[PDB]
Amino acid sequence: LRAVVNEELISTAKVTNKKSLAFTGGTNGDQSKISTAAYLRAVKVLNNAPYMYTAVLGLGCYDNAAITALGKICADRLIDGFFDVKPTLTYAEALPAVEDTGLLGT
Amino acid sequence: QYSIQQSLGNASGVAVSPINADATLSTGVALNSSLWAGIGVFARGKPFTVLAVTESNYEDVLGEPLKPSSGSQFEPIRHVYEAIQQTSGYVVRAVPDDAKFPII
Repeated sequence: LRAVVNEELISTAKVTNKKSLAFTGGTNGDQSKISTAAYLRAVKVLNNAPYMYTAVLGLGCYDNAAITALGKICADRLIDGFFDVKPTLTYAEALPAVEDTGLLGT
Repeated sequence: QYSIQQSLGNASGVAVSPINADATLSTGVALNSSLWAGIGVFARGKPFTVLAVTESNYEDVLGEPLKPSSGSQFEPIRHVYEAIQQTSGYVVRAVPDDAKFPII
């Protein structure tokens, strides 16, 4: 729990005995459709984490922008990176997707 | 751990350059027991003036060794390198007539 207080009226405020007040309205949206902005924001959060780690994991993103941002993190901190391509692709379609990731090069 | 830069600027930090697939590291030492002299042709150097070369200066002074594919232009630098492992010396550079230097 966290609380927020209004400074105008707390000079004269009262509290009474209440029982079993239940929270309502808290929902999780459709999580199968998440924009790339959320992934980029969370990658930016991960970059400035004050903790120390020695590996970066894809964890099933399958988004090219997020993958290349994670690769930039790996090249910045000098650590290892383990990324994955979509497993539902066939053998013939897997090869172009690697170039589509944008990590190929030097 | 935190971010690591590739090159230094003006801020205070430690930087590591990217890994180089091919390069050579050379160590030098100075000694002046005896002094030698000679004449050669090199990539760069002030012509017709006496130049003093040590083990740590024979690359900056003089210059990068000339490729053997050019032919008959590489022997002097190899001779200087062989002779400089003991003591330093003096070299005078000779240049052909059709040589020019830039100016703006």
